[PDB]
Amino acid sequence: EVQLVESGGGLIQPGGSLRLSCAASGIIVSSNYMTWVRQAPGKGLEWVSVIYSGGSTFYADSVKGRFTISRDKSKNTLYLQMSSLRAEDTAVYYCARDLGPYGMDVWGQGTTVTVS
Amino acid sequence: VQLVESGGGLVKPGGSLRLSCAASEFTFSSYSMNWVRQAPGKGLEWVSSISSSGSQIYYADSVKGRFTISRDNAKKSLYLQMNSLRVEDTAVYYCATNGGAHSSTWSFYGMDVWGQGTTVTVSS
Amino acid sequence: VQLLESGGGVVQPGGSLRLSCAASGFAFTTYAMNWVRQAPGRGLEWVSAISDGGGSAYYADSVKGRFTISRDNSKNTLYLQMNSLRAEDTAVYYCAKTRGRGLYDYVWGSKDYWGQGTLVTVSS
Amino acid sequence: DIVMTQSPLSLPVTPGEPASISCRSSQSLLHSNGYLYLDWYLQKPGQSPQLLIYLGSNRASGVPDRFSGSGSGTDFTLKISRVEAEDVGVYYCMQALQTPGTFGQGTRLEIK
Amino acid sequence: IQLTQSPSFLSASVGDRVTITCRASQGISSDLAWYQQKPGKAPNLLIYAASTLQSGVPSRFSGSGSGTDFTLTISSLQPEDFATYYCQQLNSDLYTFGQGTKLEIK
Amino acid sequence: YELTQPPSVSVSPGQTATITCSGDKLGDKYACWYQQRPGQSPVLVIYQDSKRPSGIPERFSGSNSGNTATLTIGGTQAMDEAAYFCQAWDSNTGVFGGGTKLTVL
Amino acid sequence: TNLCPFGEVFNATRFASVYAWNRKRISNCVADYSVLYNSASFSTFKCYGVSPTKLNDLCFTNVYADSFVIRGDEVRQIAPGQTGKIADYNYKLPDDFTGCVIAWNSNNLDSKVGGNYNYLYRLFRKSNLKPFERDISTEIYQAGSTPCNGVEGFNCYFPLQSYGFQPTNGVGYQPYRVVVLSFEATVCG
Amino acid sequence: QCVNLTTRTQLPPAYTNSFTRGVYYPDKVFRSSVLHSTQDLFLPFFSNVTWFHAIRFDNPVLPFNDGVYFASTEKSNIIRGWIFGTTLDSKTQSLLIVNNATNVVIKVCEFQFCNDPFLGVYYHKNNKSWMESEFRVYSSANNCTFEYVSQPFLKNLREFVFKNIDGYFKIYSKHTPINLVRDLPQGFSALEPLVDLPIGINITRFQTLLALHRSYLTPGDSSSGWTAGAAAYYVGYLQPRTFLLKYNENGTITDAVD
Repeated sequence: EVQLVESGGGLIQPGGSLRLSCAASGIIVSSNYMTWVRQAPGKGLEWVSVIYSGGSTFYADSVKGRFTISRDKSKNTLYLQMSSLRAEDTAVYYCARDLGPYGMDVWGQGTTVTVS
Repeated sequence: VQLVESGGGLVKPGGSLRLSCAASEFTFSSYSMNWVRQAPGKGLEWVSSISSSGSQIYYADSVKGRFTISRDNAKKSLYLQMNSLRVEDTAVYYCATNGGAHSSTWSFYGMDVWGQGTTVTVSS
Repeated sequence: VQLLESGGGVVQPGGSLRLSCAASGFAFTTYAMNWVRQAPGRGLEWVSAISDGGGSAYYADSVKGRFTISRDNSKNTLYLQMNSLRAEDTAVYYCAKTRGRGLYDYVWGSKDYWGQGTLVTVSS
Repeated sequence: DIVMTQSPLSLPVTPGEPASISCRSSQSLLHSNGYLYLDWYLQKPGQSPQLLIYLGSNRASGVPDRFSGSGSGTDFTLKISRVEAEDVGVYYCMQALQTPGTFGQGTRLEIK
Repeated sequence: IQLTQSPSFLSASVGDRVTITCRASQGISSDLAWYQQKPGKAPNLLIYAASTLQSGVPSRFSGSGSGTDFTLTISSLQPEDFATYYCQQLNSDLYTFGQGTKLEIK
Repeated sequence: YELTQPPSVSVSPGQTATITCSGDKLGDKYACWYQQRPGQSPVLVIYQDSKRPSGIPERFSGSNSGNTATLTIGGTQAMDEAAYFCQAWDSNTGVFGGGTKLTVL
Repeated sequence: TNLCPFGEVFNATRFASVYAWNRKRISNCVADYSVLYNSASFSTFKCYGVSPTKLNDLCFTNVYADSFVIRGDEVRQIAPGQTGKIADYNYKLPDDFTGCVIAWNSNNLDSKVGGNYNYLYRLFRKSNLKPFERDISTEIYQAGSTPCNGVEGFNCYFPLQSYGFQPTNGVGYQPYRVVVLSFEATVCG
Repeated sequence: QCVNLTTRTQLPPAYTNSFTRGVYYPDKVFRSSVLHSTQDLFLPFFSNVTWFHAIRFDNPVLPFNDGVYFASTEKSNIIRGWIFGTTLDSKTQSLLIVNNATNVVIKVCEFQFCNDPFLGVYYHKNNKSWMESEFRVYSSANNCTFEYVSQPFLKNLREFVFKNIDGYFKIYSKHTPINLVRDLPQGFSALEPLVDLPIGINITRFQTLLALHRSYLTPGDSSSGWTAGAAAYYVGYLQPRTFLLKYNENGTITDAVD
């Protein structure tokens, strides 16, 4: 019923760019706190970006000035525009949905982004 | 004006009903409105009343907390929301115009225009 | 979520009591609260319900007029004042918060959390 | 008032088996907005009532997977998919549609 | 707020009662959430508001605490219940996760 | 607040009727009077204790004094058979009498 | 003749919630701004119009005193051009703001042992508020495709959330009473 | 509310003669016995000032050109106020001045004034000296900023000079017991200031607020028996002119020349 599907990751050279997708069925993207969370190989989770329902966005200090989060209201999709990818961006990204006092209840399966 | 009630019909006790009273002309804005009911074999019984501006609402103690009177002078109509209906609520419901604009003036007039009532039956 | 009830004990037929429900661990300014009693070995019966900030208060017909319900939102306390107590009010009384806060999540509707109950014993 | 009649009043069940309870309503409890305004409460022996099911089929929080409700209009059914040694106690249906809130008489559940 | 979980590595037998604690540097008063992540899978929310079970999670998971100390209690360990468990500061703007306890079925 | 009316009054056609209404200090308030024919909507006939609306014949005369409000129908005709309701306000709450029937023999 | 009511706002025993923030219009009186700027009890006193020491020598057409309670971590958002849950969905300062905001820690008053759940912020909204827009509506927020039908449930959330103020809280999560004076010539010193 | 009374009455306006009238103190400067020449807005001597009498009382919206002179004969309290404003409708703030019997209320709201605004008057029989006033002036009145309360402004001739200069609404008044038969008297009187309200609104039109009795009631008319007593009020217009205001020893303006 309620699902987030992510796609668009792959191998990419340092400094290059890449865009990630998050196709939401059931959940309206344009009405939710939609986040991006990454997890490096063998390491813990790390919040990356969040876009509010009203249009505000916020970024982790390890990510500011490189990544940009955006949504397409027509296709009910979420984007994370990555740029100038260093070697520390080699992580598996999940697009979650955040509810505030309620946790991040729904999650995507994950896209693995490699740097080489 | 000429008043025409509608919305009264059969309903089981505990149910809800919404009557309507549409005024013929737009002089309805100058009138305080009153709802009056008549049990099928009894005398007239005052239910509620609202003022020309709608800022002054009074109900009968036997309907306080259940009935809600309102109006919209743009649609020249008067409403009665009738919740938590009891069997003693069966009656013919009349809508009447006072003539005074505010409650301080209601006592100076009589209910001069009476729309032909609408029959409300409340039976299991 | 905690609902601790005060009051309750032994009174005289025709006397008056006061029941207090102290709410903590949840909003209580955005919820509607219920009172449900249970006579010894007879089962649950609803008594009263009040809306988010007062105003809308509903009573069971067997207590309509004798019992008044009220809440103090700054104290997060739900009250029930018993008047002219009969011998048919001997029961354990529970305060209960409504499960939902939407429109058509009725103030008398689903009760999510209940208290542990305080016994009221009309006797002599 | 909406009279709610339960059946059966006693329900001796060996634990591990499935169990069913029924509630007949004298009114139609359908569509204040599209739902069935009927709740199911369990009262354990010497405890306070706890909500089990609301709006006909929606499970309350903390309620195990075996408690499923069903039924539309006037016939409603609770189904404990597998009875455990801790579900004993009385079960009450309730109409949450009109301001006098009537419960049932209470199906007392026990162990064979 | 620097969230610290302990222990980092753990081992217990099936049926054992497991208590996991996440410690808050200053005090957040309920704003913790507990996630479970299988190896190679997506995180699963378990307990939001530091005590309330998310729907669909078995009733053998209990959360406790308020302020500085919070606890994730598995009232009966299970052979499928091995994963990494994370605490998160809810209603915060850094979305502070913990390092994560890798619970292991002995 | 309460208003007390006699259940019935009967007068021969051509005579004069007198429909009375009693209440606790009813003479300190204004009393309206309504005429309701069998199965019809009521018609105001006396307001402010003496004044008639336009179109109401001058034989409908009323007065109020003390605890009694009276309505007088001089030259009663066969068209007058109807119930009559005393009416008053009490703390902005309307009050109707019991309803006095009038049978014109 | 007498001072404008700057004791009714800064000394009330009971403030509002940020979603239903108070607003008092102040007009046709004389304002003693020296009771504020020299009080030594305010955590924040940031002015965006004219200087605070030079405040009671300017006359204004009208004055508003918006007052509410928020976390100490969110006083950052009571300023022009700020963003966040408070700024987007609870209280929006116009970027041409003339006036200033006054916030002071009130953990001794607004925090209760075991939580103080009487203060609420709006968490769910479709769009940001306009400058000085108020929003006290509590309809269910449709976070999914399915209509809510006025039943709080999955993907249908009550929009207000409660600050659980607790005296053990960190200084960023403790309650902060906030007064936001706006100026726009009937009032001056 | 808003019962409309202007059925068809369309008489052409009549003019009386404001002989030497509406000479207010155009200043707050005390002057000894000196002939000071002032150049302000004034009602010119021997001008045609329009007369409104019960005939009842068309009572129309009148232009507020630069400031008006208002006089009333009004042996009974039937003139009750004025509704100065631009559009006399929503979306534009208007000014309302009403005095009851012991108090005057001034308000600057976005009033939704009736087409025939007036006050109903009723005397309860329990206490005859009651004058229970009912408002039929506006239907909606909300979102407003100014509200001033003082003692009431008001054959007992009364004179007023309203003017709207640089954001201030200035009222000059002078109340006089009069014996002359019908029109304005001849004796020179100098109006003196009442109030200076920082209203700050644009005023282009104004209308007077009357007090009508209900003489009878037809069942549905609402416009049945609104009798308008017996009074007369005169509206003059102030023009910028040069006077020569002779001041007394005490500073009262005993005389003037145009």
